[PDB]
Amino acid sequence: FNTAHGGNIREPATVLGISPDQLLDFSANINPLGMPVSVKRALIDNLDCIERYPDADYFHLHQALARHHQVPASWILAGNGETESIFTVASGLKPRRAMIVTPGFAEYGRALAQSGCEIRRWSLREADGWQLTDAILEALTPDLDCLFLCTPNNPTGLLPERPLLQAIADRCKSLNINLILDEAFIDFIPHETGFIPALKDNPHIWVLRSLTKFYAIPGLRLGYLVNSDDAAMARMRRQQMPWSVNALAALAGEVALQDSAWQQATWHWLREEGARFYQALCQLPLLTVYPGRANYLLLRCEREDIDLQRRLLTQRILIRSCANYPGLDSRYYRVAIRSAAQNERLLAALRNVLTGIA
Amino acid sequence: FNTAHGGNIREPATVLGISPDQLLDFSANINPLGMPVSVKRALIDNLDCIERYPDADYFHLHQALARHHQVPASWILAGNGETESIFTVASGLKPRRAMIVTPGFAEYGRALAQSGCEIRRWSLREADGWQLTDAILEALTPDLDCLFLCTPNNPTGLLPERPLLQAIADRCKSLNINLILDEAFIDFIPHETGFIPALKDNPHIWVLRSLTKFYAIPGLRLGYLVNSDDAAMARMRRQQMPWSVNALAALAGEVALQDSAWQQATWHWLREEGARFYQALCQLPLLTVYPGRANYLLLRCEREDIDLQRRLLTQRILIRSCANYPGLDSRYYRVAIRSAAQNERLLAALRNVLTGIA
Repeated sequence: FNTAHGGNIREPATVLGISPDQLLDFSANINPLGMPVSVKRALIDNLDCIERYPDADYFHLHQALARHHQVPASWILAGNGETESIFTVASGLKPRRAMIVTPGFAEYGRALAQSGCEIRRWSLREADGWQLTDAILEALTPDLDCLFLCTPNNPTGLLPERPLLQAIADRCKSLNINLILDEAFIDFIPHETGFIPALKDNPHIWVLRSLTKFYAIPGLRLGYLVNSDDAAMARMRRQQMPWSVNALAALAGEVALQDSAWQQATWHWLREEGARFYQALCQLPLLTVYPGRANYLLLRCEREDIDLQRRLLTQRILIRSCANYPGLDSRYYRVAIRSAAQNERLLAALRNVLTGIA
Repeated sequence: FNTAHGGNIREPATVLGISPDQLLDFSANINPLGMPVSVKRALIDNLDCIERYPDADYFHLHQALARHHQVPASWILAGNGETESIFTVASGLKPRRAMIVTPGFAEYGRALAQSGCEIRRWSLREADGWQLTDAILEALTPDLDCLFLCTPNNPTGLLPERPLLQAIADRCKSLNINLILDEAFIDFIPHETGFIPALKDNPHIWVLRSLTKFYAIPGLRLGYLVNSDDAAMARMRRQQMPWSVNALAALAGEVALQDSAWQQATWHWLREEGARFYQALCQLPLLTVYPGRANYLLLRCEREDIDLQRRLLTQRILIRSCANYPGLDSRYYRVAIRSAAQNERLLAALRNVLTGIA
């Protein structure tokens, strides 16, 4: 099969002729700790709120997000998943010319194509280990309207250094280029604040955030966009679709942000099991594992003519094939980092495929 | 205040300086019976499904909708509320020239404007009691790409006769005009099948449906579009935003359609309390009440210089002001039809404002 996004367990299970609950999914990167306790309680206790429309202005949710980031509520716009925020920014900025970095999340290109923009692709290089380098600076030109970066990048998991991002931000300010930073996974990286704390003096920077992966609520759909340009955000708001965020997602979001132990618990797990996982994967023969900073890792299979996703699916483990990402080929795959036990089943499966081969 | 849509209880309460739970809302038209029992159970029992992304293809939901209408599943596309279905059809059909009927739901014009279409408005007339007449047929011309009708119309509640809709449908087929029928409230009208049963031989007809009002789940956000043109629907699907429908909405939708007593219970209430409500409203002096067919009624206040919404809000009852609808003015308002008790509070409030006045 050829799926545009991971997490397609129903489709994968159908390919094998079995029930989705029989697959162990490593193709979507959801926090393994599961749904925050308080969130589950809040949903059960306030389920009747679905009998009314959500607040079209999402006052409570926006206030919660603003309190969390200590920024004016006017700088924030919640969306039906960060995927909606990507389409919102693309349609609201309507760039004539925009640059994206490949490989990267497919939706940037989809949103830009539909908005009628001329798309330029800045290609990351295998020889550079897929890292974003300062070579992109010379590629930025006055005629560019937007530049979209993913920090960290999906699927490589690599995080551009702060100095390089500042240099890019500064050149964009100077060349009148809007800089959109997709921080969907920034919460997972222990010491990483992102750019929200620097928007006050940078109205040309837009930050995309998601709550689905970090708080394990991808099924609720919730993300948001943050920007300090009063006029531009007003435009995003008046052009938006009404009631995009469902009432339970708004509730879960507000509650999730109250859990003051969640961030630490997640970072500890990533620091312990996540590092142990990277290590074990690197020990496997015929496999290159890139140093991802969040809860997923890009793998490059060195074994010739072998479909790792097909072989692991036979063992009822679903992984992401990155062959469809521009710039990557059939040797590349991506796996989530999950609980130790689940990670152990993935490793044992990879070993059967890669161990004892000349 | 000037709200684009009703149901704005948080905004209304803020205007008065009180909590939203202190207002009785007649400005949104949600089934008063509340959430179907089975739906509530299903949500509570399957709450953990939000830990995974929804099925991007919504296999189970689409199969349920197809079984319900006895049509191929390929003819259906679920959306994040019928509002999303309106934007989907507008963006997917990208009409160069389109006609809408005013007054009508505001989102048609919003979706068309953003899609860059030349909008023509067919004006309903106060002298006709706001009924759609065959005069529109001569207004249809070959250069039209789309014609959007609301059946029944919002806010008038009037349902164009089947013969007129067939005549419009036939002329559209002949002039190569796509006909989009918004059946959001068709479920409330006792003997009304809508056009889904006639799409097989009419690929130029698109039907919009909503589950939020009839099953009282506006907070979950769920609607869908139905059309029999294989190629056109394929286009709507490949151009769509991924995971638009949240997992709980998909679950509620499937379950709600299983309640075989819901339709009857709702029609009975509308036949009893709804008729008694129309009658009581007509007895009030200085007030014209249009004969709405679903769960809402358009009111025209005959009392000079009186803001009925402002006066009722002082009594903690929120109603819809239709002054913002093109074609209507400050004399027009809309109220939901709710439970007998709630309807009794609205009537007593209207009486204090309209009774005993020369």
